[PDB]
Amino acid sequence: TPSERSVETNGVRLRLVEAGERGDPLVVLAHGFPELAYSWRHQIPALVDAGYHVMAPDQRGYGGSSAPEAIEAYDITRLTADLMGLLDDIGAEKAAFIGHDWGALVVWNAALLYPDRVAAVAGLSVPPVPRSLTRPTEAFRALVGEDNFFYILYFQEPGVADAELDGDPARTMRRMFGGLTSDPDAAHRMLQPGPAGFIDRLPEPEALPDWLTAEELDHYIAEFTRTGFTGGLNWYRNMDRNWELTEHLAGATITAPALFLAGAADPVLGFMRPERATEVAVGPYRQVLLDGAGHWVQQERPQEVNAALIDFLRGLELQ
Ligand SMILES: O=C(Nc1ccccc1)Nc1ccccc1
Repeated sequence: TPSERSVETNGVRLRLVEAGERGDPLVVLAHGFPELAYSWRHQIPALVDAGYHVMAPDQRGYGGSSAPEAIEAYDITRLTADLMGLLDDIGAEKAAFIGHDWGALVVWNAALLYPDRVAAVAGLSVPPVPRSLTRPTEAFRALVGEDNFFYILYFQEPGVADAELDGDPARTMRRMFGGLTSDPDAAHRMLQPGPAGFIDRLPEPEALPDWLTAEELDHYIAEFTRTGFTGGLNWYRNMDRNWELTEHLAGATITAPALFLAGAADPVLGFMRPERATEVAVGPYRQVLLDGAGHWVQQERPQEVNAALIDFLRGLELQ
């Protein structure tokens, strides 16, 4: 009995999944790339049973939500205010913001941008990082140069990764979910120069992952077959702009109660290191690395991620 309703927020309309009773303390769930409010399916009833009001939107560019053709429509200020308008919708002064992946970044930036609204913040996979001195695309070409292959740089030029990922949504989703690995044979082959795509570079698993059924996987493929992948890709196309937009929080800090939580095997921690997370998250902080877990953490280790979320949330002032 999780419900869904259309919600008008921040000049757009999001498909909202929610469960529990309004008035109960509010916990917001912000998915990531290329994911949906469906990716919190195992979390939501837990959080409900734990006494919370849960909200899980398809974020702008995904699912049943608005998908502006404009790229600037996807910058960080847009995506955070999107979420705060959910609080507004029902009169909520503050809430707990939980995010996996791009969602995590969104919530981290939310803590800094709406400190008044954010009672607690949790980010999965992607850690608190201090604002770089150089714009990320500069940082990343510094890191990998201009001949090697690197996906986030591959996603910048509009159209190109879009065609690739749209071309075969099934291949995309199955290699995304089953093919993401920190294996060094793979890494080497992902990086190597040449014309091949990201999904091309990805391994294709023989059998389904143990944590993911056919039905579930089919759902993702369906929705992204309907929507395409441009909406989420346009989140990456805003990194430099989001860097400009946030100059004014270089000395700003998260004093809110924080939790960081990742599969120890998540590929993105190689260039999204969590060493300096306490430079940003200066209130209560906690790191949880899950041994042998990779990227799709809430889906892979659901009871574990439930228990950490629920225990993080027990005892906090969220209302
Ligand atoms: O790119 C990902 N995260 C991210 C978000 C913002 C900035 C940098 C990285 N995750 C990801 C998920 C699936 C495949 C590849 C990457």
